[PDB]
Amino acid sequence: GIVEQCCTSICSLYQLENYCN
Amino acid sequence: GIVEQCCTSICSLYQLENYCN
Amino acid sequence: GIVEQCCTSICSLYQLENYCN
Amino acid sequence: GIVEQCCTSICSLYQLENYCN
Amino acid sequence: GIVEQCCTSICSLYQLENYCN
Amino acid sequence: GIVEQCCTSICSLYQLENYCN
Amino acid sequence: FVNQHLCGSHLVEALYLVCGERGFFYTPKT
Amino acid sequence: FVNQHLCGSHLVEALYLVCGERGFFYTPKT
Amino acid sequence: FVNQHLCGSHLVEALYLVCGERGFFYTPKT
Amino acid sequence: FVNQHLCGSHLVEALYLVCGERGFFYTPKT
Amino acid sequence: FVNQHLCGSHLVEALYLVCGERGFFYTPKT
Amino acid sequence: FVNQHLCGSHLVEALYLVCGERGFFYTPKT
Ligand SMILES: Cc1cccc(O)c1
Ligand SMILES: Cc1cccc(O)c1
Ligand SMILES: Cc1cccc(O)c1
Ligand SMILES: Cc1cccc(O)c1
Ligand SMILES: Cc1cccc(O)c1
Ligand SMILES: Cc1cccc(O)c1
Ligand SMILES: [Cl-]
Ligand code: NA
Ligand code: NA
Ligand code: NA
Ligand SMILES: [Zn+2]
Repeated sequence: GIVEQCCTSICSLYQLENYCN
Repeated sequence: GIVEQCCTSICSLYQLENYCN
Repeated sequence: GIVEQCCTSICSLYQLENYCN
Repeated sequence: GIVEQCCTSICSLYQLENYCN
Repeated sequence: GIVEQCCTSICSLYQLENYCN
Repeated sequence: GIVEQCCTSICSLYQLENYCN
Repeated sequence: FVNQHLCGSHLVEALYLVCGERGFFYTPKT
Repeated sequence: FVNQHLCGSHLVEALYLVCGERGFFYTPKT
Repeated sequence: FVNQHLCGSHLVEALYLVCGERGFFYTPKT
Repeated sequence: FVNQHLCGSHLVEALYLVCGERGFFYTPKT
Repeated sequence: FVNQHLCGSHLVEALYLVCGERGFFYTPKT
Repeated sequence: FVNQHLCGSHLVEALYLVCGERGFFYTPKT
C-alpha cells in the first residue's frame, strides 16, 4: 500500500494522487 | 460531513472516530 | 509574485512550477 | 521522558495526554 | 501570556525565549 | 549544503538563517 | 480530552492521530 | 522505531494537499 | 490535479513537493 | 542522525492538539 | 532575525526551534 | 529510506519561519 510504496522510496505528486478518492 | 461537524462546529472524540475506517 | 498568484489567487501546476529552480 | 517513551514506540493519544499541563 | 505577546502582537527573539524552560 | 549539514546534525536557528535570502 | 475546532491540516492530523492503525477517510465535499 | 509512523504523518498531509476536495482514504494496513 | 489556494506553510509544502530534486525559491516580498 | 529531533517536532505538534487550552511543558531532557 | 506574528502550530514550532535542548512551556490560557 | 526527504520537509518549514519576508532558495543538490 501507500506506506509500503512511499515510506521506502520518495513518492512524487503523480504517484501520491493515485491514492486520492 | 466532517467539516460541518468538526471544523465549523466542535466534535468530541466519539464524533471524530466516526471518520475512522 | 508567488503570493498574488498562488495564495491570493489560485495557481495551476504549471504556475507553481514557475517557482522551482 | 516523552522522547524516550514516544520516539521508540508509537504513543497513542491516551499516552500523549499524560504529558499535558 | 505568550498568545498576547507573540501571536496577537509581534515578539522578538528575546521575548520568545521568555517561554523556554 | 543544507541537507548535508542539517540532516546529519541538528541545525539551530542561527545555523539555519545562513540559508535565508 | 479537549474539545476544539479542527480544520484543514489539523483535522487530518487529528484523524491520523486518533484513528491509528484503523486509518480514516477525509471526504471534505461531504 | 517510529520513522514509519512519522512517514505516515507526512503522507496524509501530502494527500490533504494533493487530493483537495476529492478527499482520500488512508489505509495503513492496505 | 486539483487547483486551490496555497498560502504560508502549505505553499512551501507544495513547492517542496512539486519541485522535488530541482528545489525552489520562496520569495514572498515578490 | 536527526530522527529524534524530527520526532520531537511531531511530539510538540501532537501535544499542541491533544492538550489544547491546558497547554504543556516540553522537556526533552526529563 | 525576523519579527513576525506566530500563532498556533507555528508558535509551538518556533518555541521548539528556539528553545532547543532547554525545552519550553506553551500555556495559552496564560 | 525516506528520512532525508522527510528531513527536507522540516528544513523548508523551518526556513519559512526563520527567513520570513526575505525568503529563501531551497537547493537540495547544492
Ligand atoms: C510527501 C511524501 C512524504 C514522505 C514520503 C514520500 O514518499 C512522500
Ligand atoms: C504523534 C506522535 C508522533 C511521533 C511519535 C509518536 O509516538 C507519536
Ligand atoms: C529545524 C530542523 C529540522 C530538521 C533538522 C534540523 O537540523 C533542523
Ligand atoms: C494547486 C495545487 C497544484 C499542485 C498540487 C497541489 O497539491 C495543489
Ligand atoms: C477535539 C479533539 C478530539 C480529540 C483529540 C484532540 O486533540 C482534539
Ligand atoms: C518572530 C521570530 C523570532 C525568532 C525566530 C523566528 O523564526 C521568528
Ligand atoms: Cl519526520
Ligand atoms: Na483526557
Ligand atoms: Na491529477
Ligand atoms: Na539573524
Ligand atoms: Zn517529520
